[PDB]
Amino acid sequence: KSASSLLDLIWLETILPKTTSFIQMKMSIMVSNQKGLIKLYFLSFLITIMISMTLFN
Amino acid sequence: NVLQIVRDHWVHILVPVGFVFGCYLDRRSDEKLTAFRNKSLLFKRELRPNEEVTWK
Amino acid sequence: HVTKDMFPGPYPKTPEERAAAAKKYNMRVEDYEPYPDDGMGYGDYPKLPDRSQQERDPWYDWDHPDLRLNWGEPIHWDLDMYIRNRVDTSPTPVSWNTMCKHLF
Amino acid sequence: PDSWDKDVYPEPPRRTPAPAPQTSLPNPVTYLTKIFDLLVDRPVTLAREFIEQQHAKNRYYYYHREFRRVPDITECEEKDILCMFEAEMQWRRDYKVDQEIVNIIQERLKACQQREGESYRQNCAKELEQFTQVSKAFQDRYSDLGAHYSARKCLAKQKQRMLAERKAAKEAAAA
Amino acid sequence: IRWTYARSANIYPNFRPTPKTSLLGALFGIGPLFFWYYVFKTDRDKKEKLIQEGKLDQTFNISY
Amino acid sequence: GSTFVAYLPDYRMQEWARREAERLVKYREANGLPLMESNCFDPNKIQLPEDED
Amino acid sequence: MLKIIIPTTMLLPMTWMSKHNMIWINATVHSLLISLISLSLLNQLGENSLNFSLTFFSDSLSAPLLVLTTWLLPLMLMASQSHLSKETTTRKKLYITMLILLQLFLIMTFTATELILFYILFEATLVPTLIIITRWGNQTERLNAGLYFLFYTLAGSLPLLVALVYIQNTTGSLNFLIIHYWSHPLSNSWSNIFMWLACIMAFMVKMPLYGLHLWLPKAHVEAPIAGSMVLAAVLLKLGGYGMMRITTILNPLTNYMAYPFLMLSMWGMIMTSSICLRQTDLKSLIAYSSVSHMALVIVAIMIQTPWSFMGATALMIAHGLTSSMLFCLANTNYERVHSRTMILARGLQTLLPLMATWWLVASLTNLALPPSINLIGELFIITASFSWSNITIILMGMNMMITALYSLYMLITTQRGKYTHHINNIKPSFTRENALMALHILPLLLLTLNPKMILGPLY
Amino acid sequence: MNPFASLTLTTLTILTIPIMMSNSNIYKTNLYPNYVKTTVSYAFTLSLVPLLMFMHTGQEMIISNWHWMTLQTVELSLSFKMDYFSVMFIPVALFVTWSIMEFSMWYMHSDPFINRFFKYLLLFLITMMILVTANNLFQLFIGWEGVGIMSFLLIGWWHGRTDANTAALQAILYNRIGDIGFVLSMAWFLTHSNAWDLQQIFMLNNECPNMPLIGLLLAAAGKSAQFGLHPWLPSAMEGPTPVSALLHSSTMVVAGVFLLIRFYPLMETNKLVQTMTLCLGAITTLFTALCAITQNDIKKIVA
Amino acid sequence: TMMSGRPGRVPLQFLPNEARSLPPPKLTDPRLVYMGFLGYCSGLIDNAIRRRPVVSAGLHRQLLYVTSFVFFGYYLLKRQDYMYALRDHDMFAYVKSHPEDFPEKDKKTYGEILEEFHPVR
Ligand SMILES: CCCCCCCCCCCCCCCCCC(=O)OC[C@H](COP(=O)([O-])OCC(O)COP(=O)([O-])OC[C@@H](COC(=O)CCCCCCCCCCCCCCCCC)OC(=O)CCCCCCCCCCCCCCCCC)OC(=O)CCCCCCCCCCCCCCCCC
Ligand SMILES: CCCCCCCCCCCCCCCCC[C@@H](O)O[C@H](CO[C@H](O)CCCCCCCCCCCCCCC)COP(=O)(O)OCC[N+](C)(C)C
Ligand SMILES: CCCCCCCCCCCCCCCCC[C@@H](O)O[C@H](CO[C@H](O)CCCCCCCCCCCCCCC)COP(=O)(O)OCC[N+](C)(C)C
Ligand SMILES: CCCCCCCCCCCCCCCCC[C@@H](O)O[C@H](CO[C@H](O)CCCCCCCCCCCCCCC)COP(=O)(O)OCC[N+](C)(C)C
Ligand SMILES: CCCCCCCC/C=C\CCCCCCCC(=O)O[C@H](COC(=O)CCCCCCC/C=C/CCCCCCCC)COP(=O)(O)OCCN
Repeated sequence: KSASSLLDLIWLETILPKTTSFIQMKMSIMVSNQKGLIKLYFLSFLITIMISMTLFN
Repeated sequence: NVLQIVRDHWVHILVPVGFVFGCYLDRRSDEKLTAFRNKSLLFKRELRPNEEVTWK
Repeated sequence: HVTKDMFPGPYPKTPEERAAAAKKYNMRVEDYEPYPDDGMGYGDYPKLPDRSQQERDPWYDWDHPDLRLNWGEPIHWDLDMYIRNRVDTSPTPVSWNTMCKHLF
Repeated sequence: PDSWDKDVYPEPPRRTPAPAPQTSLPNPVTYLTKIFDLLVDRPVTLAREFIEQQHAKNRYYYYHREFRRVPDITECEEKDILCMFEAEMQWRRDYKVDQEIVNIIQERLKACQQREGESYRQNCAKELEQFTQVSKAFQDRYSDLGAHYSARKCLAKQKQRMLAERKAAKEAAAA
Repeated sequence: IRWTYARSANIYPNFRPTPKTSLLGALFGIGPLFFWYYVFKTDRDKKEKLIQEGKLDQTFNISY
Repeated sequence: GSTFVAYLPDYRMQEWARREAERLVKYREANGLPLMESNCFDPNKIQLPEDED
Repeated sequence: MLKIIIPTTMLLPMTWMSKHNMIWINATVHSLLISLISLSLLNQLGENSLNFSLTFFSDSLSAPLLVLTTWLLPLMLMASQSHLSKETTTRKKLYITMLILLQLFLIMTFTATELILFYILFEATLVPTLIIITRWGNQTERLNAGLYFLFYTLAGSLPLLVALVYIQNTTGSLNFLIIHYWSHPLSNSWSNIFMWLACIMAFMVKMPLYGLHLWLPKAHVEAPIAGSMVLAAVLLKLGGYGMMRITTILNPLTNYMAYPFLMLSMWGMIMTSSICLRQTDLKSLIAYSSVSHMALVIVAIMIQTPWSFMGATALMIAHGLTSSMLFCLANTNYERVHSRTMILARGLQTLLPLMATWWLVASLTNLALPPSINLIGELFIITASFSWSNITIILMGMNMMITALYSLYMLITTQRGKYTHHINNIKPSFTRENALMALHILPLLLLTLNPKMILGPLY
Repeated sequence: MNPFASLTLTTLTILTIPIMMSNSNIYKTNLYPNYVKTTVSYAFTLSLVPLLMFMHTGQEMIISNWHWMTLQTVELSLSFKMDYFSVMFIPVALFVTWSIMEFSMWYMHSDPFINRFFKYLLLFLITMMILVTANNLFQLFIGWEGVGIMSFLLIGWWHGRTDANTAALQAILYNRIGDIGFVLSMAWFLTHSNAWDLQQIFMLNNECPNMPLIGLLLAAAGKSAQFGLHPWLPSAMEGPTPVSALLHSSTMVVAGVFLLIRFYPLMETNKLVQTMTLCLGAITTLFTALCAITQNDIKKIVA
Repeated sequence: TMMSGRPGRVPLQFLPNEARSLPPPKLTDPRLVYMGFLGYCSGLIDNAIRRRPVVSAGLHRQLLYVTSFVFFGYYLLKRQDYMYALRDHDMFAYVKSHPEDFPEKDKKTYGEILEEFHPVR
């Protein structure tokens, strides 16, 4: 109940591998989900240019 | 029958030839680490009347 | 030769999937009872009575006479804990509380 | 036997009693040991004599290797690797020799305990004191270096111990 | 086959983070470690104090 | 291979170390020196730092 | 050192030029000859080491591992001969090529005078193992298993590389000899703490540590028999070798930093031994037993005493041989039954008596019966830990009891009782399998005659 | 010279020859049990001689013949102790085993694996002889575990019977509980007295502390089936009657007691451990007799 | 070590003239043998991709592969050795020309240096 199922099969699996898989999957979904509209990409580029001009100097 | 079994069993010489070549290469690498030969404070030794190097 | 539908699944919530799970494990819907739907990964598995394999009938012609099991019948979750080589729950001539108190 | 030194492994003179038969009944031990001698000891001795003459027909010798003394870790510069290598090798050899010395003293102690029989507590106090002193010295030398021990760690332990000793002596004198 | 699969490969997909499960996992997976750490740390602290004061009597202690 | 490993020459210097110890203890018992010294390195060649505290 | 490396390299052209029906014979014969050649490395000295050149050196810690690595290849070929019968000649040659590449990588890893070369080969061993697991595995989980076996390893090993190069920027060298001779104490600092963690966790993930052991049951259960043997016998010992080699620069920070890992290993040996008690899978049981034994070896290395190092060396060698034998026995059962479940094939002593004798000997040597080298390593580690702290004896006694319990449980469940009635395809054991078990077990009982050959450089 | 050592080692040596011949042709015939019985009888009549020498003179001896590994200042060697206990117990055990095998030739006449039965009996005898004559703790541990494994194999002789396997695993479990204390004692003696040899242990322990003697007491309680760990001895009656008569009645079970006899110079210098041993023995004997007076199985009563 | 701006450097010279004062690599250099082995592997892969007998399809093609690899490897090894020699020469000259930045450390024996001892317990 504890050594085999609770810790080995569930929690030790939940902490290192499953959390990593979940976080990476969520980040991949967030980053790769772009509708291909150059308007959004250009607005993001303008925001980045302004941020760098206001931050790195 | 010679010249017929050779074409089938010639692969068996590969490993022993590799072993001999490795021994030769080990001796060749040995030859390049003689900077302290007969110069150790523990084995400073006067050469024999017919001895050139303490070890090869 | 086992198909995907023959494997244990998630906890049953509706009577229809409860009957389907009972059919899967070769038991009556009335006799079927899953483990409580808690965090533990029991899922849809029958909760057979916690009786040991020692107290099963030794005169019945089982398919596995030493294990006292039949071929297609459902297997207890803790079968390897009750194998007649380990802890058994057979009734005793004296009550458990009485034995504990007397020995202590 | 000449195969080992009597001084390194001392033994008492081994006084033994004389047989004093108080009865005319003949004991089984003497007859049994005589028949054992005849049936076992003689053939073994003849085979050994044959083997010994065969060995004498072919005689050859081997020599105990001797090692020169080399400057130890105290006469080594901070980063001069050659002298540190030589000192480390010398220190390891000395460590092995000290291990063998402790082994010899322990063998003496065990032989005493078995030999003196029921009076080992009193007749083996000398060996007990010898082993106590040797063990104290060995423990002071090498007790807590641990794995990855080196001549430098041994020297550091000695320096720490002698600093403590010097401070204690100074305080006692200045008490 | 159903028994082995349910015992081995059907646990995590049916797992659900629950106060019972979280508490039991935390206890059974952390409590023993900290308990044994406290025990061993206390024992070694007492040993170190005794050896520092010199009243430990380590005669004949040569192999470690 | 087992016969080869069994008859390997003594490169670990076990018999050498034993004989060295026998000769050393024979010497030291004869002159009465107190067996093995506590100091691995002689103190006169060590230069301690003076505290002056 | 090249007298061993070059024949191993020549094993590849010979394998690829061999006739379609003579690959196994040639590979086995020449691997056995290479092992005979490698036996010469056992002649070590009480002095520094056997420094062959600037690149490769030997030691009495490296030599037993090298001998075991060379000896394992013929057994792997003999066990793989069975289930690769229906395979094309090209794919059989590719399998043998993977095995030969693994052996060459291990041989070059164990000598490795320098730490970056050691890291390069220590990671180079990953690729052939991953290919073997994910290509010639039977079930659909093998791919998943491979992913685990990869990423865990890299998760520990990429930081190590960083630490390594950092050290070479400060010390100026990564040579083992210069590192040992010029070692300086580590100040108790946060930077030094994280350097310690980076140096240590890469090897602790490969033992594996109790918290990081999840990949091992997957990789062992899913890999083919040769993969299981090479994983349990040699690949687990790479972490122990790395820790033994790298703890020299970590002192005195090891005293404080070792406590979490000591607690994890001392409790995880109990946890995994208890896990072995309730297991429906033979391979999973053997894998968890391996985890327990390597937890004990971790404790030995962390305590860092001469007796600890000797016992750890002996235990790594003994566990390698014993675990390989156990996996071979389970594979022989599986090739007949095709299920890999302990409870299904029962009463096998009545049908295969000699195989039952092999099972009994393997279980006895896994149970650490004296005077086996398993017991020698176990006892040396226990004595060193008792000197470390007298309360460890409770945990070690518990571990010994549970180990005996689950070993005899595995023996009794499969060999004793009444045979399964419906299972009728159990043929008599072949000469190949019996010879495999004999070649596994005879070296153990020969090594118990000369224990000093496997007791490491601190003997 | 002094045939004591030669005779004492020859008895144990010739106890092993049938095990060597177990792979020969005689093992495949029906003359093997008689071969083993005759070997045991000859060993007994050969070991009767050192007993006579000791009775005449009081001769005692230590034979450290083969040198095993040496770990720094610790030297391990194959060493035999031939004191009064060994030279007295060896003939008695050999005589009992001879009677047991003669009875076995009639009791197990219908057993298909009777040669293996006699091989097992001889292996147990060899392990017990190793246990009794051991001069250091490692050899004593070797015999300790050998007799336990042999009892495990002989209790589950009828491996098709579930209860026999259960009893064998029960015996292994309780004996491992004892082995915990055995290993504790070994580790303490190595760490503090720097030896597993008996002479150094006796010499360096004028006032033995509590822990090693408590470990020895735990091991003895485990192997002799005292009250804490008693049930395995009655449960071991699942084996064949010769096994119960030889191992679990008169030879193997005394081993733990024999262990405490080996360390009596150290037991006499501690009063708490002596009191614990006395109390354990008293409660064990009372409880076991109380259980016995109401049993119906004859073998259980004798156990 | 940015030696692109090193004084007196001809722009597109692969091997300068001063590089001729260095010993050329031996024709049995292990790196040259590795380059030839790379060429042989390229030949084998070329035979495999085109679906030809891998070992014995084109001997002239494999010979050309090995020869070209050996040629380029020899010249590359020459350039590498020259570049490392330049680095060492510059480092030694800079050390010689800046004595105040690289003082001679006083030789101190281990007998007079106090190192802290940490017991292993
Ligand atoms: C560590 C350093 C030391 C070792 C160095 C390692 C690298 C060295 C070699 C590098 C590559 C060069 C050659 C590879 C070309 C590929 C050709 C091929 O496939 O082989 C077929 C060919 C035989 O087949 P065939 O009858 O000609 O026609 C069949 C078709 O070719 C094809 O038949 P098929 O299409 O019907 O069969 C299909 C099969 C065919 O697919 C393949 O076999 C592909 C070939 C492997 C990929 C090559 C990758 C490039 C190199 C990377 C090496 C990585 C090493 C690092 C470690 C990580 C491992 C990945 O594919 C599959 O089965 C699909 C699944 C495959 C399983 C997963 C794939 C894993 C592949 C990884 C292999 C890496 C090691 C390769 C070793 C050599 C293999 C030939 O093999 C050979 O005969 C050539 C082998 C070498 C010739 C030796 C001659 C020298 C002996 C005489 C002189 C003595 C020397 C000493 C002098 C002094 C003595 C007196
Ligand atoms: C079938 C039933 C039995 C029939 C057979 C009856 C005969 C029984 C006899 C067999 C065992 C009984 C014990 C008898 C022991 C005698 C042999 C022993 O004394 O020799 C040992 C020798 O054995 C070897 O040391 C151990 C064997 C080598 C182990 C290497 C394994 C082989 C390599 C294969 C690959 C390895 C794979 C594992 C990787 C590590 C100890 O030697 P040692 O006291 O020291 O000194 C030897 C003499 N000197 C002084 C000149 C040096
Ligand atoms: C998942 C399965 C296991 C994986 C591996 C686990 C093993 C790794 C655990 C690392 C060991 C501990 C790390 C640091 C130990 C230092 C000692 C410290 O803990 O004790 C006190 C430190 O106090 C506090 O602990 C400060 C740190 C608090 C923040 C750390 C987070 C605590 C829990 C996080 C654990 C999560 C680990 C996994 C991360 C993914 C001492 O006080 P102080 O004298 O002042 O500091 C001494 C050190 N100095 C001198 C360098 C300054
Ligand atoms: C990825 C594997 C490497 C493959 C490389 C391509 C192989 C085919 C190339 C065929 C010959 C190319 C050599 C060009 C002939 C003359 C070059 C010469 O005129 O240029 C000099 C320069 O020589 C070339 O740059 C060197 C080319 C050598 C490339 C090989 C290095 C590979 C790295 C290690 C991997 C091992 C690969 C081995 C197998 C090929 C002068 O440069 P300079 O005007 O002053 O400064 C510009 C460069 N700066 C700004 C960076 C300083
Ligand atoms: C099995 C998966 C586990 C993954 C392994 C995790 C453990 C490894 C530690 C995390 C990465 C650290 C790498 C450090 C590389 C060594 C270099 C070094 O130590 O030098 C230090 C560098 O120290 C650092 O920079 C450490 C910063 C760490 C940043 C990344 C943190 C990653 C997450 C850490 C949390 C987890 C901690 C415990 C992990 C245990 C494993 C679960 C000094 O830097 P300087 O500035 O040059 O010195 C001058 C000033 N004194």
